[PDB]
Order: sequence, then C-alpha cells, then structure tokens
Amino acid sequence: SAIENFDAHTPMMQQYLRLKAQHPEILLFYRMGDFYELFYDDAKRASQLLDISLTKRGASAGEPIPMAGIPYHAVENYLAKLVNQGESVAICEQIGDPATSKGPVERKVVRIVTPGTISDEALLQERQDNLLAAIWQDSKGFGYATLDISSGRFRLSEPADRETMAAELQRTNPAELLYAEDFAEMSLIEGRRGLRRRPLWEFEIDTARQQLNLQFGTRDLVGFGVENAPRGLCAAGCLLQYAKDTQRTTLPHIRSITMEREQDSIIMDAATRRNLEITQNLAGGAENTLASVLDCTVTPMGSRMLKRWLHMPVRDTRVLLERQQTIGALQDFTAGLQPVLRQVGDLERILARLALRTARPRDLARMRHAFQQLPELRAQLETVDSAPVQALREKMGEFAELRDLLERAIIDTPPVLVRDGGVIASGYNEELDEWRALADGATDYLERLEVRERERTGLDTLKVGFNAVHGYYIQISRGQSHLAPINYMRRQTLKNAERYIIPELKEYEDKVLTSKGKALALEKQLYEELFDLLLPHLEALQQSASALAELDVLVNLAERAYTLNYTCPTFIDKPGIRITEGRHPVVEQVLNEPFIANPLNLSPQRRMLIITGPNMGGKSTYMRQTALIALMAYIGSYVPAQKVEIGPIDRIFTRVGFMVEMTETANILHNATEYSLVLMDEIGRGTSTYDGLSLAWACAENLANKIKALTLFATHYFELTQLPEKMEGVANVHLDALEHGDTIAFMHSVQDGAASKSYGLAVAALAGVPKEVIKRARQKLRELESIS
Amino acid sequence: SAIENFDAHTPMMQQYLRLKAQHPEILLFYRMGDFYELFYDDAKRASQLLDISLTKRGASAGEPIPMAGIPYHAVENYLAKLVNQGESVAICEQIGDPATSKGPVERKVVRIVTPGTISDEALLQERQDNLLAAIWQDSKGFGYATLDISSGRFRLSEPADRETMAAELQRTNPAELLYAEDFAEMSLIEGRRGLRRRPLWEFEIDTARQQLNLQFGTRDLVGFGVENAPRGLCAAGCLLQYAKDTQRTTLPHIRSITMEREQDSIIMDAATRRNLEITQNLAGGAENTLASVLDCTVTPMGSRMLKRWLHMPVRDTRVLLERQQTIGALQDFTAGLQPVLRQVGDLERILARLALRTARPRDLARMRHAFQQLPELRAQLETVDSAPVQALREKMGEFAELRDLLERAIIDTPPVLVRDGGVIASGYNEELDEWRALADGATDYLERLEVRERERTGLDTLKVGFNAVHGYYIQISRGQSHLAPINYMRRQTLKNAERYIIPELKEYEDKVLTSKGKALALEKQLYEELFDLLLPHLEALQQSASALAELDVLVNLAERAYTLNYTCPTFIDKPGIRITEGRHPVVEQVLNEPFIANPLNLSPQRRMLIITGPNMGGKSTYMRQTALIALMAYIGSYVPAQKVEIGPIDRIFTRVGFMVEMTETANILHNATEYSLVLMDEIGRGTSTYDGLSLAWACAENLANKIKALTLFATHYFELTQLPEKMEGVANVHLDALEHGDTIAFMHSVQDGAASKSYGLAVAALAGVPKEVIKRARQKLRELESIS
DNA sequence: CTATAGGGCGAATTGGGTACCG
DNA sequence: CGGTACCCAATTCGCCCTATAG
Ligand SMILES: Nc1ncnc2c1ncn2[C@@H]1O[C@H](COP(=O)(O)OP(=O)(O)OP(=O)(O)O)[C@@H](O)[C@H]1O
Ligand SMILES: Nc1ncnc2c1ncn2[C@@H]1O[C@H](COP(=O)(O)OP(=O)(O)OP(=O)(O)O)[C@@H](O)[C@H]1O
Repeated sequence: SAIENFDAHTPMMQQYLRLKAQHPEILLFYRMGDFYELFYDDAKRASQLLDISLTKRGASAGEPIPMAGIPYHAVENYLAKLVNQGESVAICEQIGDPATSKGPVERKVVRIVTPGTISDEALLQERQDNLLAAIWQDSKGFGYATLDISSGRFRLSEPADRETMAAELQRTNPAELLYAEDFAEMSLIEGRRGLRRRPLWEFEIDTARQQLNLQFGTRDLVGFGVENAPRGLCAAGCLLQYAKDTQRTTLPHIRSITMEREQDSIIMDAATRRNLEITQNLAGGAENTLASVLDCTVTPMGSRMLKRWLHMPVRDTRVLLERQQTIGALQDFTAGLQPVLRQVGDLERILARLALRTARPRDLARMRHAFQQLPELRAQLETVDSAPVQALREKMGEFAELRDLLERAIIDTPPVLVRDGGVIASGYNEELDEWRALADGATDYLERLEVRERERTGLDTLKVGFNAVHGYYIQISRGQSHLAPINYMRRQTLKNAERYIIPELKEYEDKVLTSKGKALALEKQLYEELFDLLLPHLEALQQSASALAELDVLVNLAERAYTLNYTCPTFIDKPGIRITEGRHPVVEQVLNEPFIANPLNLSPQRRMLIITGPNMGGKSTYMRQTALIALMAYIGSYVPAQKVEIGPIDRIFTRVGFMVEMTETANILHNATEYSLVLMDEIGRGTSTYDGLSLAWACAENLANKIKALTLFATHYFELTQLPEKMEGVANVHLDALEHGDTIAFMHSVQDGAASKSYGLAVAALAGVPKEVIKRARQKLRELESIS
Repeated sequence: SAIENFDAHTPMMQQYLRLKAQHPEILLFYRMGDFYELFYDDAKRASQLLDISLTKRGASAGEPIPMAGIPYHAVENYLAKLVNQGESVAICEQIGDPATSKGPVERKVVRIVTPGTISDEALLQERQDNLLAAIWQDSKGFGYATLDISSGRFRLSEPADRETMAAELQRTNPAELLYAEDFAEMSLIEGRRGLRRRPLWEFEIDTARQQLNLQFGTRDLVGFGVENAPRGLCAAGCLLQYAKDTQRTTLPHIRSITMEREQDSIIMDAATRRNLEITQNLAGGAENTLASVLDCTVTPMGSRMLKRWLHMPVRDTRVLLERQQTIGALQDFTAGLQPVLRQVGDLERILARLALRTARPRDLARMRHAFQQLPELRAQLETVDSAPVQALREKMGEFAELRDLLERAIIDTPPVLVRDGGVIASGYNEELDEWRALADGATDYLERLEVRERERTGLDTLKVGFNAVHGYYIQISRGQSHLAPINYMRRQTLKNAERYIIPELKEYEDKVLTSKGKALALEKQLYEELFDLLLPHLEALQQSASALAELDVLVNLAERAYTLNYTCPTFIDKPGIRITEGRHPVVEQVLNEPFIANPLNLSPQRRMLIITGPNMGGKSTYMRQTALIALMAYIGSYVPAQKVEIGPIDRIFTRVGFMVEMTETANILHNATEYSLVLMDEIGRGTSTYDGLSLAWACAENLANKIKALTLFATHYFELTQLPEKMEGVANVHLDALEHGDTIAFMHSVQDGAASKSYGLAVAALAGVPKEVIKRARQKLRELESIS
C-alpha cells in the first residue's frame, strides 16, 4: 500500500531515497545503530543472496518498506559473498553526531565496493592479483586500460583488433570490466564477471587529458609516453574517475602510467595460454602447472610477480642478462636468504592500504618487522659481488628512523581493530600514557573498595562489578540486600541480588569513561599522524617493495636451479632454439620413474619437426618441454637442461588436442611471422581421413613456405612424413616404444626417422588374431606403401 | 615374551587358538561382549582397513597379545567395509550357555561371511545380483560352477577354453571366487576380489557325485542332465560344501541344478557387454544405460530379472512368442496393474532368507502383503484372454491359509530386529499375550506409583524411570535428595539428582524383565515355528516369485511400450534383422531436440554395412540402435521401431574404441560364426594411419568371406567405402550433417552412399583460413579420391 | 588384573524474552 | 508504535572417562 512522492516519506527515508537515487543501479549498505539496513527491492535481493530473513520495516508513514539488516562488525563476510557474485555495493556512514543533528544525521557514501576496487585483504586471494579495467571501441581500434588498485600499478594499451582483445582479456582476467553503451562487439564483453555499462560522456578525450595530468601532477603525459595514444587515455580517465568515485578520495600511490607495448613482450594468444597450463590447467585446477614446480617462493608478492612475469615474458636482452648474473651470485647464499625474506610480509598491499589511509595496525607490525629484516639482508647482500645486487641493496633503503618511530609508536603484537586501542606503545605521547594511567587504575580501586565496603558494612557477599548499560555498581545478594546501608542507592534489581551506586563510585565511573574516550580519541588522532609521518616516503617504500619481491623471485629461481640442477641459457640474435639433454619440467616433478631427457634443435633451417609414433608414446610431452623452455628463457630464469640457446620470439601459438580447431588455426596462419614458435598438437583429424589430410598437409606447407615460423607438428598421419623430400625446413622425428617378448615399454626417447611397420603388426601377434588374418594385413600393409 | 606352547596361554586364548587353527587363512570375529575382539596379525589387518585403533590386550599368558574390537550391533557396517575389500571373515558365538564349557563358554563358528554368501540385504545392492562360484582346471577342460545363494538358483558350465572363462567371469562378476592349488592359468584368477585357494581333495569327483545327490534327494543327477559333465560337478561339490561350511546349515531352497548351454543362449563376450552399456556404462556408472530407459520396474526383483534376461538372452522361439502375446494382452490393463504389483516387495531374496532361517519380520510383512495383492491380481488377470496369462495366474497360487497364519502371527508393521520383539500379532499364542499382559502393565504402575510416592513423600521433583544398566529407579533432584525417606535405597549418584530403589519396585523390575525374557524367548521359538509352517510350500513360493517378477517385467515392458510406442517384432527362421523407423532408445530419452529415426536392413545378403560420415554425426549411435534392438528382440520385449523382423543370433561381438583393441578383435575372428552379430566401432584405429588400414580392411573381409556374420562397421576410414565393388555383402550407409550458409545441422538421418566432399571443406570457409589454404585443400581432396 | 561402554561432566547456544525508540 | 536491536538461561548435544572381578 505505497504512495512514494518526495513529501509522503518520513525524513529518514527522504534522505535515503536521494542517496539511493545517486547510485540507483547498485545496492547500498545504510548505517543505522549497529546494522546496515537494506530496503524495498534491495531487501529482496539481499534476502536471496546473503540468505538473511526478509522482514518489513514498521509502516509508521503508511507505505510498506521491505527491510533487511546485517551487523557492522561482520560486514566483510557479506561483502565477500556479494563480491563472489560480482554484486557492486555502496557503503554509506553517519558523518555527523546524531545528538547535534535535530533532523536525520548527515549520511554520505564513504566508498563503493566493486569487484575491481576490493583493497581489503580478506577479499583478495593472496597469490592472485586483483585488477580493474574499462574498454572503449573506435572505428580503427580499441582503448583498453587496467589499474591494480591493490598496488598503484596502472597500465594502458591500444590492441589492434578483436582476436587480440580476447588474448588481452584472458591474460588480464579482469574480475571487473567497465565499458561504453556504443560498444559494437558484444560477444567479447558478455560472460565477463562484474560487467558494467557506462555513459558516453565519460569516454571524452579532453576530460581525460586534464584528469590524468592532474592526478600525476605532471603538466604533460609526455613524461610517461602516452600522449600519442588518446583512445586508451579515454578509458584511463573513466577508470581513474571510477576508482576516484569508488574510493571518494585521492590516489597518490597511483603515481605513474605505462604503455604495455606488443613489441616489448611475447604475444601469446589466449588459446596457447590454456594449453601451456601456465598457472591454471585445462580442468581449471592449480595442479600439474608450470607455476607449481617453478614455484617454491617464500612471499605471495613474489609469486604474483612470478605469475605476471610468466604472463608478460620480456623481449629486451639487458633485463635478462641483469637477472641471470644476479641469480648466479645469489645461488651460494640462498640457504641464508630464504628464511629472512619470509618474515618480510605482504609489503605491496600493505603500502596501498597505508596510501588509502585504510591500513590497520596488524599491517604496521609487518611493516616494522620487514624494516628489522632489511639490515641483515644488507649485511648478507654486501659480501655478494655483482652490480645489480648492490643496486637492489640500495633500492630497499634503510627507513631506520621510521622503524624507530614505529617501535616507539606501536606495541610489538598489535590487535586488528583500532576501535578498542592498545595499539600505540608507551613513551611516544606522554598525554596518551597520562590517560592510560587512569585506565590501569581500574584494577586496584575496584577490588580495594570491594574489600573496604565489605569490611565497613560487614557483608561477605558484597561484589563490585561493571555492567555496560548500568555502569559501575555494588552487588549485595538477596540474602543480605536488606542490611545494605541507606547510602547505597539501588541501581538494578536482579534475580538473586541487588545492585547499588554511591556518588564516589559514580565520580570514579564518570572520570574513567571520560578518560577512556579521551585516551581512545587521542589514539585515533595519533593513528592518523602515523600516516602523515610516513606518507612523504611512500614513493621510496613503493620502490622498496618493487625490489624485495623482485629479489624473492631471484632467490627462488636460484634455489630451484640448485635443487633441480637448472643451467643458465645464452641469448643469440637469430630466432632459433637449441636444447641439450632436454627435460620437461612438470612431468619430471610428479613421476617416480626418471624422465629420460632428449635434445632438440630449432634454427632458420631446423624450423619444422614432424612428430610421429604410437599413442601412449608421449608424442605430446616432447613438444610442451620446448615451449616451456622457450617461455622460461624469456622470463630470465635458468632451464631444466644442461644448456639452452634461445633466439628472439614474437609469438607462441598452441592448440592442444571440427569447428573450434579451424578457428585457432585460421588465426595462426594470418598472425604468425618469422619470429613465431607454433606448436600444432593434432591437425587434419576431423573425419573422413581424406578430408583432414587435405587440411593439415597444406597447413604445414604454408607454416614453412611463407610464415617461416618454427613448428613441432604432432601428426598421426604417416603421409605428412614425406614432407622433407618435398619441402625444406621439415625433419621427421619419432618417439619409439620398445617391444621385448609380450610387453611394450614407454621410453619417451626422441630419435630420427619413423617406422613403416608399426608396433601394431607386432601387437597383433600378442593376444594373436588368426594367423591368416595377421598375414592378410601384412599383405595389405605392403600393398598400401608399395603402390605409393 | 613367555613360551607360547598350548599350556602357557590362558583358557580363553587356548580355545581361540584351536578355533583360528580351523580357519587360519581368514579373519575371525570372536564374541567377547559387544566388541568382537581380534588378536595378533588379525588385529593388525583390522586396524589398517576398519581403521580401528590397534591396542594390545594385557599379557596374562605372558606373551604380549595385540588386539582390536568392534561393537556387535554395528557389525554389519564393518562387514560391508571388509566385503568391498573382498576380505572373508568368520563369525563365532557363545552357542552353549556358560554351563556347556566348564572353562571359556562353548564357542563355535556360527557362519563364515564371505563376499559370495552375503545373504544380508544391507550388503546387497538392491538392483544387482550377488553370486558365489569356484573354478578348477582339468586337461579336458574347465569346470565353472555358480550359486545365487540369495535365490537358490544353482548353475554349472564346462566352458571350452581361457577366453570363454573370462567372458563367464565378467558376466557372473562373482564378488568371490574359489579355486584349486593346481590351477595353471593364474592370469584370469589374480585381480579378482575375495580370491580363495583351496585343498585338492575337495575337487574329487566321487565325493561330488554323492554330495549333489544327497542335497537334491534324487538318486541320479540324470534328473537334471548333469551326469555327463563331471568336471563342473566337482566345483559344484566344493561350492555346495563351501556354502554348507559358510552357512553351517542345510540349504533346502537350493533344490535344483542346471547346465547353462552355450546353444540355449546368446553368447556375449565380456568386452561387448561393457560397450552396449547394458547395466553399467564405460564410466562405470548406472546412468545413460539400456537399463535406465527400460527399467521403471515396480519391484527390484523385476529389475534384476530384467538385468538377468539382458545378461542371458534366450534363443528358443516358443518362450518369446509366449511373452509377446502376454505383454500385448496386458497393455490395456497396465494402468491398473502397475500400482498393485508395487506393493508386492522383494519376494525372491525374502524366500531365500526364510529358507536359510535368517529372514527378518520386515520381510514377512512384504510376504503377507504380496499374499493380499494376489487375489486382486487374479481378478484383473481372469478377464484377460491369453493362454500364458492364465498359466501365470495359476503359478502365483493362493497361499491364503499362510496369509491367514501370518495375519494371525505377525503385526501390521513389524520392527527390523526380533531381539526386542513386538513382531507376532495377538490371538495366535495365548501364552504370548499372557507374558505381554505384564509388559503392557508397565504403562500404568510406573506413572501410578510416580504420583503415589509423589503424594506420600510430598516431593514434586519425584520421577520414576528405567535405565538399561541400573534397571528401574526413582529420581529425586539434588534440591530434594535429602528429604528422600530411609526406605529409598540409593542406586545411582546422578550429576544433578539421586536415583533410589525399594523392594516393591525391585520386585516389579524382577517380574517384568523375567516376563520380558519369557515373552521374547517364546517370540523367537514361535518365529522358528513360522519357518517350520512355511517350509513345506517353499517350492511353490519359489515358483510364485519366479512368476510375480516374471509378470513385473511383462507389465513394465507394456507400459514403456505404450509410452514410447514400442511395437512387437516377428521372429523369422533365417538370421537377418529388418528395421523400419528405427529409434535408438537411450538418446531419444536423454536428447532435447528430436531424435530423427532411420530404417536398417540386415539379411543373408545385407549382412555388412560400412558406416561413414561426419564426426558428431552419430556414426556410432545408429549402430548401437540395431544391436540394442537385436538384444531386446531376444529378451522377448517390444522394440522402439514401427516394426522389427529378427533372425536367430548365437553371439553379439562388439568392440567400441593398440594393445587392448587387437585382443578383442583376435577374440572375435576366432569365435564368430554364421549366426553372429558383430559391431566393429572405430576399428582400424592403428595410431599410424597406414598401419590400422591394413588391419580393419582385412578384419571386415574375413568377417564377410568366411565367418559370414552380420556387421555394422563404424569406420572413420573413407577407403573401406570401396568394399562393395570388391566384396559382396557390404553396403555403404552414411549419416549426413547439412551445411546451408554459415550453420551446420545434425540431421541424424541414414541414407545410401557417402559424402566425398566432407563438411570440413565447407567448415574451412566458416571462420575461414586464408583463401590459398582452403584452395590448396580442394587441390588435395580432389587428388586423393581421383588417384583411388 | 584391564578393557570399553554406558555414565559423568561440561558446554556452546538459539529461539524466545525484554524493553525500546526516533 | 511496529517491528527490532539486544539479551539471555536451561538445556540437548558433544566430549570424555572411569570403573572392578570372572
Ligand atoms: N619422459 C618420460 N618418461 C617416462 N614416462 C613419461 C615420460 N613422458 C611421459 N611419460 C608418461 O607416459 C604417459 C604417456 O601417455 P599420454 O596419454 O601422455 O601419451 P600421448 O602419446 O601424449 O597421447 P596422445 O597421442 O593422446 O596425445 C604420460 O601421461 C606420462 O605419464
Ligand atoms: N538423433 C539425434 N538428433 C539430434 N541430435 C542428436 C541425435 N543423437 C545425438 N545427438 C546429439 O548430437 C551429438 C553428436 O555426438 P555423438 O557423440 O553422438 O557423435 P558420434 O559420431 O557418435 O561420435 P564418435 O564418432 O566419437 O563416437 C550428441 O552428443 C547429442 O548431443
């Protein structure tokens, strides 16, 4: 029974209706007492997801008001439930003091919790980076921006066309994606989690030019080389405004912008990245991954940087030569380095929470702790003789004065909430300890009087205690509550007792609660000053974290290299991969049986290898080993081979395993070049066998006559093995399974040629078919090959 | 630690050591209170599997004794755990009262719980038959015996050689298998669950001749035509003795022996069975099965008989013509038949438990209930005019006197255990009701006194109750346990009260528990008499169950026929299958879009059909449709086609898919004849395309030149399409997927010829490869078919 | 005696109670 | 003033646990 004109509503709902009207397409948490109350349609959705009982707010006005509510202290739990569902939610809070506000207390939206801007640790998987991005389409191309709000890392790109958008979208995997109403290609956008449609006026170039310059404080974006790419800047502006709108505050940690160049990275198509199983397998699990066997790192920061480095393999040689020399020098001390680096903690996400002024003292404990670990690191690092190691040593800095300030201004092990205090250490603010002296004077007076009044009145059941609602009392049991002096003022009546107050206790109760509130407000006001003291050096702290986890990677890649006997690979100028004693990493790390290793050669000349041989012969594992070495070479780490020599590579194509097969193949033969490594796993195997033949036969010839890429074709066809006689670049290689007696063995060893008579003609003799039938095959096997 | 000679042990362990010595190769459950205590090596194995804590019993003997124990009431749970692992276990009990043995109470093995003889319903999957078998090898041949202890159905066979042993072993799937120490072929035996080695003297012919005759009560086994097959009889004898030994009692339900003739059944090889997904899919589940679609049977017995019928398709025409006419006549009344037949219950397993004297009253409820449903069945069946229906009506019988006895001697809804009584109804034994009168006098006296003593003492918290260990008490709360009269004798010191006894209550508690034990022992003694009353007619009851579930099948098939439009198929004398509007049963029951139906013809002449065409085009499902029709023709049911004409069939060979492929192919081409239906599916799958070609090409030619069987070859190879020009009997059939514009359709329609241009050359244009690459395929697709 | 197995001893807690509140 | 935020308290349920005598 609801009429809802502006006037008809009560002053509290009039205030909410305007606040909800600002953000009407998203849910709101509205502070009231100790509960965030939801109303009408919002109360309905909340009841479905949060599974909280849908109730109705009392209709004093007249109109029905569907209502739901959740406790303020447990908000984060429900926020997590909503964030998994990709539900955007606004948080609004009482800004003014309700006593001084005659009308409804001044409420304002404090933050907008979106899947992109979740900076709260509870909502962030520790070894996964959370990202926020928007996307724009012009007739020529697309403007894709990204911001790691949890780090301040801000990126941008102008990818050429639709297929590269998908590669970028999977590689980023943005838990939240903003876009514009005019976006034409709606296949790519639909199905993405936390999908947001936006107004067109937000993607204006002029607004972006000014906004980006204002946030950085630099007059020209020329300082970061982004000026010459306006399409991407537009998305940045909306993202920066969206981030600003969602956090309602300045973002000074976001101090820079960078252009992710296609030229400066290996372009892996989305599909190739599903087959490599870099961090996530085909099944969607985190088992049998390159990451798991390459990852034994101490800090989550280090794992993320590793996962980023894997997704973004770098192409410049200088950066690789710098890293290898460092890892080689660290190898000896790894034993002493790994333990100290573990107590560093999540500095990157800590600094960002500090930047947003939303860091909590348990984070400040990890910060001072990391500050304590730095000097011993500097000591162990000083003895090391290599140029980048001393550079990394300088970059961590000292921050010793800040550590002293923290040790002076925080206790050793702090609580999670500032609301109850006991955070700041004793001797920093003499006034703090003056107010805490009255708090510690609670212990003695209460018991001292509890014995004093017990001695005076002569009542042995006399107990002094504190009730949150009734303040400080004296509890005389019902058996003695008639011998209580006239002085003892009745305060509360109980089941088995009676509670009394005197002006002396009331005077103590007044001074203690006031001194408490004085102590706590001072603690909060100083807790703000801690941010004010440390904010100046935030740029240097952000440089410190950018080196610490940049060291964690270099120490693990040394521990793994020493443990798995990996060797550093030299970079050469010509595209071409030469491997000696090659061992696939993931298999040789989950197999009781030893991995028989195999050398591989790829060159301007050894570009194409046809792989044949029996099923269950691991025809597949031989190729995955090359691609993963080629990837590891360009992350700058060592390789599980005696020696690897790598040539520069622009793109890695792969289709492990019809409609889906031709799409990714068509994609490769249009976008592959001379610097491309292609890895066909099965090809021309759709049906018929005279149809798939006319597909793959041509596919390889085009991959080795024009694209001139490198390929490790795995083909069941025995007719694609005549390519070397017809085409230059191709070379047959075969994985042979041996047969002694009635047992087949899996050698997974790689050699030259392939076998006309198959192990099948011999397998036919094992559990033998009638002798005429096996003879009849021999007659036909001879006939097929001979006529050809 | 001490000497372990016979004397050194304590009297209890001396008794156990001799008992264990009788059965030392199997575990024992030794009755020692609820916990059947297990010792030494047994305690070790128990701790590993039952996951019960391995402890050590005190060394009274002087040597440390390891020990485990499990409660008697929860034995069945641990028995199930052991049965799944195939672990045989003996159950021993204190049979003689403590007086029978001066030392430890007489203890005898009551039963040997083996995976074969599990008659307990809890250990039997309701819709799966449990079996028990032995196998001994002789120079002449193998003797394979089987006993369905849960039914009394006892079979025997003398299979020729090894390959048929495996087919029989899988078809039976004996949860347990017994064999002889001299057994040569140990590949077949190893890997089977609950594997048992036995002494040689058990497989003597003379002992078997006498033992089988003694059990049947027939002077000559000539009464069942088994005399002329001694090898099989030997295994029977051991099995009969093993069954006898395992149950320690007579087996009068096992009243007959039968020789399973290869001639009188369709011989399905083990492998074929796993592919047609008859009861169990490739994945091992019970979903998407012929069973799942053909099984809405109203009693599990009916599903088992269906599954048996499926697993043993019958060959004699008379039995089929009998069944079809019956199902056709039943079709009209199916609506009225299905509900009444549901209340029948598991009569077959019930009668066997009754026979073993191990039936439980919950089973007797289903028996009397089925007896009540018979007259209304006889009424509905009387109006039906067909010869076998009236014959089936006679076979169920009346058993009206037994129903009257059961209605007089069992209550409506009985409990599971006889241990607590309340089973037998009131008016049968006047002495029972005399003892039950004291039991029903428990309700009034307890509450009458509870108020009487409450009125006398003046204590309002006075409660009269019964604790199993402390007997009958009076509970006075701790607040009033000091006002309790001196008469009230303290019994139990409760945590919040005190429990008292007086001689009046004790006198009542004595007379009630004695009268209980008198009532209960009488209930058990009469519960024996129930078996003694029904045992004479057990042969007729076993004939009744053999018709009831044999009716459930004939009504379920009629229902599923009316619903899915199944039509009766005529039998012809020449082997050959003609199908019109053929509809595969499972897919048209799990597929949203319409299953398109398709006709098929198989004859002395149309014996071979090569199936080609696109992948995801049902190259495979159309062949599975024919085999399942051919099977369902020889179970005697209707078929999901307008009309089916079937010719007699001896064997259904089916390979659906290297080492494993050639074994079952070899097996077919040795054991296939003129009456064989073969379904090579994806054959010639040699990983080398050239290799597999030489294999299947010859396989088909041999299947159509000498074996002269019927085949539905599903082949990806497009070279096997030239057979009709080379070989008579072969005929190409193709399932075409259409391509109009940029959409591919799944017609699932069967026509003549094959598609030379494949959907792939068109699919290449969709999500198009470079125009040169698609052109290059055309060039090659033309080249491959033209050269041929 | 030496084991388990029903009995002893807490122990969390959830559906009401109880004001209450701008 | 119509729910609503805060407040229990006597349990049913979970976890020990401690007996003595053929
Ligand atoms: N170097 C090696 N040494 C020992 N075992 C190996 C080696 N490489 C692989 N294997 C094992 O042998 C198995 C071969 O089976 P797999 O299915 O991978 O064969 P495949 O020929 O790659 O199959 P497909 O032809 O379907 O791609 C692997 O799964 C792995 O367990
Ligand atoms: N009669 C039908 N009409 C329409 N769709 C069908 C029909 N039968 C099956 N389908 C659907 O089309 C799919 C075709 O795949 P299916 O596995 O049957 O192909 P197949 O050629 O038998 O495969 P394979 O050659 O690998 O054995 C089925 O999975 C099902 O979803």
